[PDB]
Amino acid sequence: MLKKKQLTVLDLHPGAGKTRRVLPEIVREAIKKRLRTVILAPTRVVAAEMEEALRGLPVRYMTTAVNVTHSGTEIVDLMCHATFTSRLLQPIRVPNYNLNIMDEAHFTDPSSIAARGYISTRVEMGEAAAIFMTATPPGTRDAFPDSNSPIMDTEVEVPERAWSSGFDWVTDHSGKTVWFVPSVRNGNEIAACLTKAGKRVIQLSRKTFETEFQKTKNQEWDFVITTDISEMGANFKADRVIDSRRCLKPVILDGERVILAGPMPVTHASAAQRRGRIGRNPNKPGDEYMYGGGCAETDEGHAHWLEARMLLDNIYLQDGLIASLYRPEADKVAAIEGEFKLRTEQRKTFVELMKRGDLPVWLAYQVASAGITYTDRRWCFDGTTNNTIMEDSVPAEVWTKYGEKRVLKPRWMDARVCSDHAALKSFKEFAAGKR
Ligand SMILES: CNC1(C(N)=O)CCCC1
Repeated sequence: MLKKKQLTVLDLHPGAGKTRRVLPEIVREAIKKRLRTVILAPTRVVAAEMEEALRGLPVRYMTTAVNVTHSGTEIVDLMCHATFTSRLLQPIRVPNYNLNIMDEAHFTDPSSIAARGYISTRVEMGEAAAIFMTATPPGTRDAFPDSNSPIMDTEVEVPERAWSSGFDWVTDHSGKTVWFVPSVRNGNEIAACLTKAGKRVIQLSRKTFETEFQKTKNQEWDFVITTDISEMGANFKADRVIDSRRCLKPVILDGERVILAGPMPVTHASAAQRRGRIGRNPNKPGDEYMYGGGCAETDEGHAHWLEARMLLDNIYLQDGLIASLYRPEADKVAAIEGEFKLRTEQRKTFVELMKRGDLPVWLAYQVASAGITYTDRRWCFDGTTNNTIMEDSVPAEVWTKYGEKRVLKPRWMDARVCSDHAALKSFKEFAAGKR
């Protein structure tokens, strides 16, 4: 594995021990061989779990998720996928790591795809080694991989709205359920229905994950209602998964707007990871996987792969050379390598609109490539009427930085800025000049 020019896919089944057994063996070998190593965790929760598995090994934790006094002699760095890609885009020197280890390497957020493209390009150049750890590599067609213990797989109609009748099996259960929903708003309605039926419900999504995930350890619960973020190494002491088998697909329409299409079927990889939350205890056979639809390759034409190209076009590799997407995920949506490469000041604007602005990649790119500076928010108000953002069926309004009350009507409409109440609140603060 550890030889220059090798990319290894470590594709042991979910719960096989990639994170807690194999990763420390890899790191000890890497240290013996004096390999400057990076370990990429998908989330702060996984970063903290890795610290427990690696405790006693000299690892530099480049995350506030871990409170450790570093020796300053570590040659192994650990950070999140997003942090790696962020530091590559910033005017900060990222070491040319000899060994690049990506845990939960199926993650399809743009920064994870971009990190795989950068790393796989360095390996192809003959510069580095890489290990991608995941039960479900890109293009897997198996939604039912092996598990530590037998799983009961059942195809069943799964509610996606509040219900009064016809789904007794949902609430008759006396254990712990992880339920994958396609969106925060859909989980909100299911969670309210379960809470009314007397259940204890925890909701997880990207923006809430570190904080809310701790509740799954610190309090008794009957249901976790989660988006797809729990596919990325989230472990639960559960005995059932309920899987809508649905997700939202961001889609760029006519190069000019992003919609959240669907809900529509998950990929096989997503279905396998959702299912893979259970069957993990070799002493507890018969965990249940209830699934409410089929799989499809909904990663084709999905905006994240075009967003990953926007990121990689703006990462220095060598002269004007541009890192390719990792080959198995490289031909999922039309892109021309280099088409999104920005001149120095526009690139800085692009980076800040993502880092400080918290805007989606695609929307950051539209603003930066238009020659708009980071603090110029006039574009948030000068779009067509059909780009009016709505709040409870009325046009959303903010006070501009000038003190003027204006309707929020962005020049470029990206549905992710108002996917839920928290997103809309954040975008209103942005439009107002508050960050
Ligand atoms: C730059 N990548 C390609 C794409 N996704 O359009 C070019 C055709 C093959 C893959």
